Amino acid sequence: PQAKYRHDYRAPDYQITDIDLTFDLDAQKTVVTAVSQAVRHGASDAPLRLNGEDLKLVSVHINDEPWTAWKEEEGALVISNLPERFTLKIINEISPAANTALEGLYQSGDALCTQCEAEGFRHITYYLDRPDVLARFTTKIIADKIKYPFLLSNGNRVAQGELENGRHWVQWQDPFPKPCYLFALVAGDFDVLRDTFTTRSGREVALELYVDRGNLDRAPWAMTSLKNSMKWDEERFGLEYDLDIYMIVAVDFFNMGAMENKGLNIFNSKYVLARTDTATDKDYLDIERVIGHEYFHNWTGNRVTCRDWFQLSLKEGLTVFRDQEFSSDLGSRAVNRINNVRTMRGLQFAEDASPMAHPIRPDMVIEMNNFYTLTVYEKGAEVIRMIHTLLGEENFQKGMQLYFERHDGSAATCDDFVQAMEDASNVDLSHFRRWYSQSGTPIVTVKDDYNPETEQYTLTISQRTPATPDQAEKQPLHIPFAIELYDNEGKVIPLQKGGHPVNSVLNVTQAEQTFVFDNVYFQPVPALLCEFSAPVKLEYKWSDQQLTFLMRHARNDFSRWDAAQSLLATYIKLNVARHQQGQPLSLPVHVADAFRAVLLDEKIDPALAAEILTLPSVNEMAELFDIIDPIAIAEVREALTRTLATELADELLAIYNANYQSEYRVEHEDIAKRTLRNACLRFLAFGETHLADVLVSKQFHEANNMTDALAALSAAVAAQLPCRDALMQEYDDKWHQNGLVMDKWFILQATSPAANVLETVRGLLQHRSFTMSNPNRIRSLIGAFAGSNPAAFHAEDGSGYLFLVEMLTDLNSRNPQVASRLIEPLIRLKRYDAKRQEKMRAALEQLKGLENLSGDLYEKITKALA
Ligand code: NA
Ligand code: NA
Ligand SMILES: [Zn+2]
Repeated sequence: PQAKYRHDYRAPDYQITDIDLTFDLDAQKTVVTAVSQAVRHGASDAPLRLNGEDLKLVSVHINDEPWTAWKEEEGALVISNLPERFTLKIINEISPAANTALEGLYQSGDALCTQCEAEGFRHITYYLDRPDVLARFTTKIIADKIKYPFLLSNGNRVAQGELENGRHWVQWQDPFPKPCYLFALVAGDFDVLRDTFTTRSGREVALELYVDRGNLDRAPWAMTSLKNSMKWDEERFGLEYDLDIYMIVAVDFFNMGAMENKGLNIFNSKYVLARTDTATDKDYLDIERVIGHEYFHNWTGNRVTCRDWFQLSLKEGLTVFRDQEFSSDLGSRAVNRINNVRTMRGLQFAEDASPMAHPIRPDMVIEMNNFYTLTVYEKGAEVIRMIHTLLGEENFQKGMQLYFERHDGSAATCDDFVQAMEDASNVDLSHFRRWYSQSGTPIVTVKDDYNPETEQYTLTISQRTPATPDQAEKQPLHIPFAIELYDNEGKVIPLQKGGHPVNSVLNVTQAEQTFVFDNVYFQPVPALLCEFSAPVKLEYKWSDQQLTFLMRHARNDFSRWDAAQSLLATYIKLNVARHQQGQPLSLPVHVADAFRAVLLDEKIDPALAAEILTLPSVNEMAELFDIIDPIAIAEVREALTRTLATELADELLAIYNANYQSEYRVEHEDIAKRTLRNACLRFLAFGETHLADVLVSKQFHEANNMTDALAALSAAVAAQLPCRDALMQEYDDKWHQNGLVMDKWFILQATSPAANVLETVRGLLQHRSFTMSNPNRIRSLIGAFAGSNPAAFHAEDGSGYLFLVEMLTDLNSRNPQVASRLIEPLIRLKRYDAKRQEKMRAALEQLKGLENLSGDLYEKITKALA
């Protein structure tokens, strides 16, 4: 297929202002009637080009006159000789049961539901499928009453009828103009959890949460989380819901996580259903994060939408930012920041070095569903967070207000948003805008000098962005670079220049610059890039002692964690080198002492201690190398864990027992203690083998909740403990009837350190709880194997690569979106050694030759092979 370019955006030749949809629903054959009110803005000789994919066109009318001046082309219906204003009427057929891709109107179990973002509405009827076309929708739905007792669409339900032959109908009307991507429709049978929420200004909102029959007992957390989201948006952003009714439907077959369709969010049931015996703390916090995210989209995405898809980050970065602020307000800000920074450096940096690298605002897109990315979302959010960092909360809030005042009811661009922040705040963001147009990870180098004569500290900070596959020309960014200076007793030294205060966020705007601070009364240990103030790799020659100093004294929790990460990074590299030469782990005692100090600091938040005692993941430490040796990294993570487990066995078991809790609560203090406790258990599982088998076996049989059961089952697999197969068998036997719970188990299989893991994963393709048609099962088994087991995926014999090729050969035909998610590990080939490159390259070449190669794979495969 063929690329679209951001610089080619033009306002459309036509607008639609109102559309009236009728659906005569049936899974085999749905008939859609679509009456649209349209207007020509372009030249009269310019036809109306309607997108449509896999539609059967039954008829076309223009002001009620059967139209003869039209034709069908590659994925469009083109209509000529139109007046300036007219009513378009289209009747077409689609087939939901055939729709395995889950784009458009498909079937999720017995239910019918939709997914329209980015360009799925065109799989439902011929339309102007692009988000700068906003219209008022009215949606009539007709269906078999026994099979589809609930019939849902956006807005308010405004009519209702029965018919002969056991069929009934409902009609919905949504007063707010929207682009078609936000359209949704659900038909099916559900248990419904109903509650209400009263807004800050008194508006009462009905809340309805639709789940499969039987699951009303895993719903209340999601409902609570929705309410918390609604309250928080009021408190922090001053934003209230704008309709009478908030529906959420939880379906099992879903490609995204969840989707912000106006007043009728549709969710992967993974990000709704929770019970203490089925869901972990991390699940609960995820459901919270995702429910909030779709809710915050009501303003940042719906009330103001995107002019074109290249502007995706206008809504995703800002809505991710909003979900992060919500989680951090209600829980631990530091733990939140830490985890978000682990994601940026672990996963996102890799993408920004890959064939798939793009700016948060892409300039070129072949298939748009390939741009729902770590970059657009997470880096997007970091870019928003830099704006916040430059402006401060009061000014950032004024920008939000101006953004809405200007663009409420319309579609906007990244630049529009950046301008609202500029105009409202008076901070100049012209240079800052470069963050939107430039790909890749900047590298910020820092050199320092202390001068005891003058009591001056000098930072020489310089920056470069290396070239990326997608751009050859790079330039300096506007980098907000936050610092704190610590004196010898751990107290902050004030930042001054010429005896006037100086702001602790430094504007690093040039390729190289020098900052000088006065009255530095003692040689400082610096905290640099404080709270990851910009998404950059930092290069500074730390001594280990500076790093341990920060772990004990730094005032910002995040810096303590981050210093520990920098400390470990040196020894991860050292030990990967040692591994390559057949040597055992080397690890100085002072390093171990530093981590002992954290464990027995009784004034440190247990959640912080827990993150500090969580080792970088294999992906996070792969970022430290040019060539990745994934076997070495895995083997090194294992060894480093054993070593600490031996070195700190007594403290670890003490803290493990100290944070035992008889009550289970989903409350931030309790989650912290359970997180620390289970981090301690993870180490002990890599220690004395009998004690391990006992603790891990006992915890598994004696929880209480899924957080503690999985933490133990998971150590049993990681450390290959004697009790493992039995625990894995209990779990299967209990939980097999339940996919969302089985997903955890598949992930564990797929990420097993054991020897024949691939052979196992293959066989699990036949497991009772696995199915190739459910994106969740695919992501847990196959996706976890390829993405999170790089020691087995990258076996020297190329067997992991061919396994993926098999799976992709299937999924390219079945579900291109899921397939594109799965291919990502294979297009990282240039970070591996030559032998691995050749084989990976070979596998991409095999997939490049598939009949009916999907656009989604195509785009990634050609970039990887270029
Ligand atoms: Na319009
Ligand atoms: Na907080
Ligand atoms: Zn979003």
